[PDB]
Amino acid sequence: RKTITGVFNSFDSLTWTRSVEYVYKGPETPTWNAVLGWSLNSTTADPGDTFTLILPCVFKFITTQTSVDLTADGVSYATCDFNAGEEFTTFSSLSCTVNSVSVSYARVSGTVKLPITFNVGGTGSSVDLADSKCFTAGKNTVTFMDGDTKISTTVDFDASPVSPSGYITSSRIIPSLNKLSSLFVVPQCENGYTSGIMGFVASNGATIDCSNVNIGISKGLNDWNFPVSSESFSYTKTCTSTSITVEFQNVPAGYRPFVDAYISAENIDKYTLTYANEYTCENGNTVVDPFTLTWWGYKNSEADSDGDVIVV
Amino acid sequence: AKQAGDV
Repeated sequence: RKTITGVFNSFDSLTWTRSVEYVYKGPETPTWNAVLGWSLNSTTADPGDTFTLILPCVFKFITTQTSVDLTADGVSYATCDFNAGEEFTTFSSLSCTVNSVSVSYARVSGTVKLPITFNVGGTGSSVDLADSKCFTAGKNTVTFMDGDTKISTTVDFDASPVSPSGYITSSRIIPSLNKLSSLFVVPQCENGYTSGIMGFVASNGATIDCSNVNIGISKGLNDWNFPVSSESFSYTKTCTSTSITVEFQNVPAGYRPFVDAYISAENIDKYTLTYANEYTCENGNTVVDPFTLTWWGYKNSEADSDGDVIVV
Repeated sequence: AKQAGDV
């Protein structure tokens, strides 16, 4: 019947372990494991009571589980459903319910390990542009919220090692949609662009979702080479289920044109894109520099928990 | 021509 708060009472550790090939270590890279302390007291929580944990700047959980239980010695005290932020919200959450149990307990406390990745940008969507300012390279405090209470720990987030001068690409699985977002940022022209053509063509096995496309110019890029703004400029979009192409005219100095689209793949863990990549800098000659990338999925992990019950 | 990973 009631909402309780403060069930998640500590943020114990935040540790990265590689779950994908190729990608540098950074906030978005699968997988970060957050270990949190949790406690339930039967004097202050009844079966059916609900509680929620908010995870700011978290894109998704790196698990196919729909829920995780808060357990101690193989008894389930509560069930928490995963609610990924993805492109809907800037934060993720757990919506939890206290479970009925077959024998009484006085109180129980333990820890829970949650596989997550953080959102620090990746498209021109409102969510990603907001989250592009979530963290900076180096030392950051990561804070989650349970009601009005805050639980935090420190972490070192590495910047992308890829030079911001060249083109930037990124592919991100959006699990609840069985789709990816795929980004292309044009190489830098320091004093602006006269024109260019940006986009990609999908090989058999994947298609472009023309209903979820963002085109913009960003005022620089962040520590992970992602757009931080999306302003308008003169362009023509040509989008088909096989290809997206954007031809554009002048872009000012300090801005970076980019395009992103959703991709539906028959095999979400493998698709190929051939990128157009044409640009003409102001006071420069036209560069034509197509390339191809085959994008490989990451491995999922499971959330789990442990704890100790006091009986009385 | 090159391999890359998803996030």
